[PDB]
Amino acid sequence: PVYVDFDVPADLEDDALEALEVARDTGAVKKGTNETTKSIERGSAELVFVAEDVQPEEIVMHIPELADEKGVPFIFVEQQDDLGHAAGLEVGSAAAAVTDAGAAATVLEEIADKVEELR
RNA sequence: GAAGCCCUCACGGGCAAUGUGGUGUCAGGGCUACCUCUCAUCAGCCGACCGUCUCGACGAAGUCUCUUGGAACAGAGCGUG
Ligand SMILES: [Mg+2]
Repeated sequence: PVYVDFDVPADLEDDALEALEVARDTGAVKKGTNETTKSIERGSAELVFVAEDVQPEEIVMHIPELADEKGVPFIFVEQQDDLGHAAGLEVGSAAAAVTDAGAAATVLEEIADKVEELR
């Protein structure tokens, strides 16, 4: 909400999550805000996911701007538990980072484009 | 970075990426490359002596003489541990 500056259409979110699932199987993904943060910092991040139902918002507030000054692309997900499930967790997750896609580097790269365009 | 914890005989359930658990805590630590090594620390097993306080068992040698007296545990005499 305070860290969310644009709205992601339901359909776009689906493609993104789908991509994430194939990312855990084919490529590599980091689950958890701390682990995600280090990707953006270490630059190993290609696409980071951030839930919008996070409370306290503090836990994620930094993701956006941090990602911006690191060139890393990021997309918003409405449900915290969907991102967790999509990441392959039995629990939810406030943030995830696709650290080098897998059999999705295409669809992924394009999701990043759609978002950049979503302003 | 799920390698973790709680309940339950089990099955099963619950917690946990908003981080369980590993590492680590100024002889600073981590990371990378090395040297040597462990006897530090931490976790868990076992598990007292002595002392002190109280309680209890066992535990030596006269119940002799005369006098006074209601009564000798007194006086005088003899004897014992
Ligand atoms: Mg520890």
